[PDB]
Amino acid sequence: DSNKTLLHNHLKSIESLKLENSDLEGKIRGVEDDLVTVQTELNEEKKRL
Amino acid sequence: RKEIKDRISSCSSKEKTLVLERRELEGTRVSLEERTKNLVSKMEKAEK
Amino acid sequence: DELKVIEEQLKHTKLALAENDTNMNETLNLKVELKEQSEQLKEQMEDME
Amino acid sequence: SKLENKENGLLNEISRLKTSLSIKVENLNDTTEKSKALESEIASSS
Repeated sequence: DSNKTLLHNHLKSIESLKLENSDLEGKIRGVEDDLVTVQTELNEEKKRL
Repeated sequence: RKEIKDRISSCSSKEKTLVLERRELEGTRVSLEERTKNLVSKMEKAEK
Repeated sequence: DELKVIEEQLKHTKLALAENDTNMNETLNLKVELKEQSEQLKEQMEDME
Repeated sequence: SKLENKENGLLNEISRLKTSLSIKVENLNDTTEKSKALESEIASSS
């Protein structure tokens, strides 16, 4: 019973954790991409000049 | 001047070599950060 | 597992130190190449003269 | 000079994303262990 109870709780927590992680990852990725793009553009311009 | 142009080409190749070295260093730093996070998690689990 | 992870972390730190040394050597080579390019510009000015 | 700062920020973001991916892999391993423990707990309940 105790184990089951713990398991149940753990299960819920696990799910939540996963979701959170995913969200964070997504956000980070997006940000990174944007930054990279901007940088590239700037560099290109400079080079051209 | 032709020899200087050859040296400039060698310098341009060394620039790409340095860029590859910097990329490898960044990858190694990311791997070290991931390993440190995993080691902190394992240390917390071992303490518990 | 923690001893294995500590050995892996020590190996990764040694690899990072080797990569930093290689980056410093590449920076020294780039400085030598900049000096060679300055000498090449001086030689080109001498050739124009 | 802003290009170097942007590259450093992108590298820091990539390192944070790698740390988050390692944390997510650890969470997935923990979820698999929890599913195995739930199967074992169902067997123990029977």
